[PDB]
Amino acid sequence: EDEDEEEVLAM
Amino acid sequence: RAVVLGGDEKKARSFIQKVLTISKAKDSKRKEQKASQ
Amino acid sequence: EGTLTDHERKYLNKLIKRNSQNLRSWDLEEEVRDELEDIQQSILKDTVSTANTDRSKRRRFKRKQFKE
Amino acid sequence: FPELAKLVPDNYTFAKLVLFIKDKASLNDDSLHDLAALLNEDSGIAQRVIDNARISMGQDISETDMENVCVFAQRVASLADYRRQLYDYLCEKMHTVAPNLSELIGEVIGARLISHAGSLTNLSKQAASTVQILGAEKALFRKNKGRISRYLANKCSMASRIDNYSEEPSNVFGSVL
Amino acid sequence: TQDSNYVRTLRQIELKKLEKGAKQLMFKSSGNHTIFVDSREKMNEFTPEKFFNTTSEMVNRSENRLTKDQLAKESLDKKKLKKFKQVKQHLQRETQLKQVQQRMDAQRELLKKGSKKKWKKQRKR
Amino acid sequence: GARGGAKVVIEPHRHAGVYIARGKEDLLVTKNMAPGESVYGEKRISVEEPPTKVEYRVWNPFRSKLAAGIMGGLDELFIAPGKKVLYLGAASGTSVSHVSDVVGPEGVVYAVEFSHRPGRELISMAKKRPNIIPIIEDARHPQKYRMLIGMVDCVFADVAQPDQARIIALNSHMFLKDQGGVVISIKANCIDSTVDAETVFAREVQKLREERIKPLEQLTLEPYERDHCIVVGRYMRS
Amino acid sequence: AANALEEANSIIEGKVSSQLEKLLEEIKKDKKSTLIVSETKLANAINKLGLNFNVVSDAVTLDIYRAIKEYLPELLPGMSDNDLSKMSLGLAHSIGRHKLKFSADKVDVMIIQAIALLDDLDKELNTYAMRCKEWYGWHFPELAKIVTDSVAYARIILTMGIRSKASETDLSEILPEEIEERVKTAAEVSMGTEITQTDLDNINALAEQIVEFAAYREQLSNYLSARMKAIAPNLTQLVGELVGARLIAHSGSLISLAKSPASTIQILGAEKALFRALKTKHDTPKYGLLYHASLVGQATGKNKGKIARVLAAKAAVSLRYDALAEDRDDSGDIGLESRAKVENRLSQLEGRDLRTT
RNA sequence: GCGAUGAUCACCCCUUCUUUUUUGAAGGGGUGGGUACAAAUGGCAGUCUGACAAGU
Repeated sequence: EDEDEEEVLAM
Repeated sequence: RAVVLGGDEKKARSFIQKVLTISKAKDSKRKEQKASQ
Repeated sequence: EGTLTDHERKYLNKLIKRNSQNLRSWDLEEEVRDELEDIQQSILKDTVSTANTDRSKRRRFKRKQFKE
Repeated sequence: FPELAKLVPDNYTFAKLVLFIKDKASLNDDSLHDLAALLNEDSGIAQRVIDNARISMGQDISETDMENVCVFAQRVASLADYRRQLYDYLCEKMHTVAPNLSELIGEVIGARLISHAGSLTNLSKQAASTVQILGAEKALFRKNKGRISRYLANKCSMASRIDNYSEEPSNVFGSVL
Repeated sequence: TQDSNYVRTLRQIELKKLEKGAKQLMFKSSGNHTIFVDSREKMNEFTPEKFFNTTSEMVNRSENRLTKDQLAKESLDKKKLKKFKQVKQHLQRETQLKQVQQRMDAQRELLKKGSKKKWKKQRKR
Repeated sequence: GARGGAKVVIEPHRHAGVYIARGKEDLLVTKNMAPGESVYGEKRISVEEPPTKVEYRVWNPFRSKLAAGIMGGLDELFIAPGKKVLYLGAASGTSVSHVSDVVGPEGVVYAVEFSHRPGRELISMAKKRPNIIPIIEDARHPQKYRMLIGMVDCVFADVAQPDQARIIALNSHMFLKDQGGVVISIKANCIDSTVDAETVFAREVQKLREERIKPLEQLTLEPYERDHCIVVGRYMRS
Repeated sequence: AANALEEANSIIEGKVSSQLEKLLEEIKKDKKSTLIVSETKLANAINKLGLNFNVVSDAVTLDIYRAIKEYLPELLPGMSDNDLSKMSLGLAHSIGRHKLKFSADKVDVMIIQAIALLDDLDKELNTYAMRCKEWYGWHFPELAKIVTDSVAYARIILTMGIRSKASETDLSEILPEEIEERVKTAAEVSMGTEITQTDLDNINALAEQIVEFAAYREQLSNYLSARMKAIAPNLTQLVGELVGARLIAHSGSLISLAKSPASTIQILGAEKALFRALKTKHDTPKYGLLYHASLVGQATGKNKGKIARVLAAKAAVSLRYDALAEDRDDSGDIGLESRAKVENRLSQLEGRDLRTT
């Protein structure tokens, strides 16, 4: 599922 | 799907991607050696 | 008793320099406080707001005054 | 009566004193002697509690609440008495089952070592080195210090075998050991 | 791709996180100070060194202006620049999360059943 | 910032009973009279001393108006260890408990408050502190609680009432010692919002002067709080 | 202190107390004496007593009082300053409690400890029951499978100590007819080994703790029941005793729960599903801790969710009545009327038939 | 007056003067880690949505 996930607003 | 993750999740989420890449390269190379034989 | 001699008034004065010199390290540099102060104001102005309180003071004064 | 909680730090003493001093309002000279008989006045608490009970700020609790406290406090009294009775039972049983082991080290420590092993038979079967490591968590047997521990460990292994495989073990070998 | 519930919770993380982050931070005082004295001769002879009993360096530092009698790292401060901006980044995120919730909010009222001539006036029964 | 595992250096403030925690960040800090518990969820610092473990409490300028004064750099504070203190307007233990640490075990704090609901919070906090004597009374009528209060070395009033000066006036005559201390927190909005802040502060100073109170300094609380000033005064009965 | 509080209140009310009164007639012998009183109100009241005193209460007299109370510890021999502070400290709280209308029967901190105590006892009692089961099970391992209840099990050891007693010992009062004969049959074909009287004495002592504690656990339950009916009555009639205490304990205080919206009350106890659901876009819980209320139990199917929303709303109404009331009657009337409304709500939802007839 | 009933085997706190002269003189504590227990109003950690629904 981590592939399906996408990360944003990174810090 | 867009999500925001904490530092602990992020430092981990790199690693499973790391391990999976190593396994794929390990698997692919073994396939090639047997294929050459 | 205020019986300090000239020699004694120098030893303590040296201690003023010694302790004051020590506290300077924890006082941090002048270059850092520049951006710290700049960052410091930004975070106040959003949490403290003051767009309405300042505005509200003017409105009361204007309404308060006679209009001719 | 919060101030009393400080005065007699021996915790078992509170349950008895609270059982007597149910209400801090009740303060009599005869009561002072009674609570003075409880424990000793050398600490001076007997005068302090009468004074403190007079000058205190704890909010008065309902009679039902106090009934819970003394009954609940009475419960703590029973377990401690039963625990003391059970402790003596362990001592007597431990002497009967493994007199050598008990005499060498002690009843409570010996009883622990059996529990670590899981059974007296298990302890006897086990080699000398591991028996030292069996009690290495609670410091049961505890550079010169380590030597005594190891030396005592073998002798503790020595005693266990005698007790396990003897129908009626005696304490003669444990003593010389 | 994200719903009203997911965005709402996130902003609630950062508002509380921002609240804690600001609390640990100190903040130099900017209030104004006045001293009341007796006489005009006492005015002209006044100086901060005498009244506070401090040296010139410590007069500037109002937070901890130790009496003179009492007196008798780039990486470290760089990490301080990290700490202050760290709170700033949360502040930026919180308003950013606020905007999406507002946009997510608005679409739901548009989807809401109504007259919508701008809403025409119709006492919902 | 001052996370749980952070290590800090603690050294005393210029004022007795007030301390600062060096390290990375500087925090104004006071000893804890009741170690092991936080009245209002603040952060606590603990230090090993020969070894007994002494605890310390973080102290927020934004919550206590007196705390913002310390950051402001108040010259003189009559609040100090071993002094009786009369705190008017003790809404809760957010500040009184921290006054209680400064005075220490020898000193005492007399907390005065009107509203019943904040009083419940004040009384509960007083249970953890023996040096705090709470007084659920109206500050406008000090005669009601003359029974419970002795002389006080310093009078602190954060009451946000238009007639706070009169409230300060009555208690100071009854309770404050000659050559004693008085520290007032002033909110212009509650007294007179129409006129600018400075006139209200100038107005209040005149009221204290009429009451044989000599002002020593005045200090606003920006950026911690807006349109406020702490007036430090002395009571000269003569 | 009770006397001291009464005298203190009389001062505050400006009324002359008996202790004040009697202490004055002792001085009535002195003809034409001036009395200085700190307050005019007390000064006026004392004038009405008819005593032969010229009572004066003036601003100048404050100077006299100021010096007196400054040097009071020295003025009063035999009483130290520390004692005087302790005198004042205790009296203030009693005065503060009195003005606050504090009552020993309306303190919510009692409940949160009682429910916490009840849980601790339950965990406590399982463990010793297990100890009894496998310690005594050595002597008779078959009882655990037959009788499962710990308290009933323990009483078996008390009535019969050794399996030989099973032949003559009667277990009717502990166990029904069909079960009691099973243990009798097992006794003769049992597996455990004989135990000494010394062993029997101590296992009996353990059993005595099992049976006694269960009694106290029952008393604590009844004790907990009374408090809520006095502290938060209207909640008890609506949601019940066991659930209501948990709600108060979950928030940590009655006022904290009173300030929470009804939606939070509905899901107060399933947050883990809630915050897991919210962050993963899955359906959120709809019962929380309120699932164990009687009314929710009566409902069925989707109606449980509907009743949960309605009951949570009415639970807040009853709760907020209990918490913020200055002069609440300990009757629970608002709880009763709200209960009827939910029951009326339940009846019509339950009356509704999804299937078309 | 030994022993197989068992010996042996983490960190830190040359200079000056001088000489019948190749001669003489002087200069325990703190850190770290492991085991079990108790407390924290310390952290993860943020309390679902909100006007329609049921009948002829």
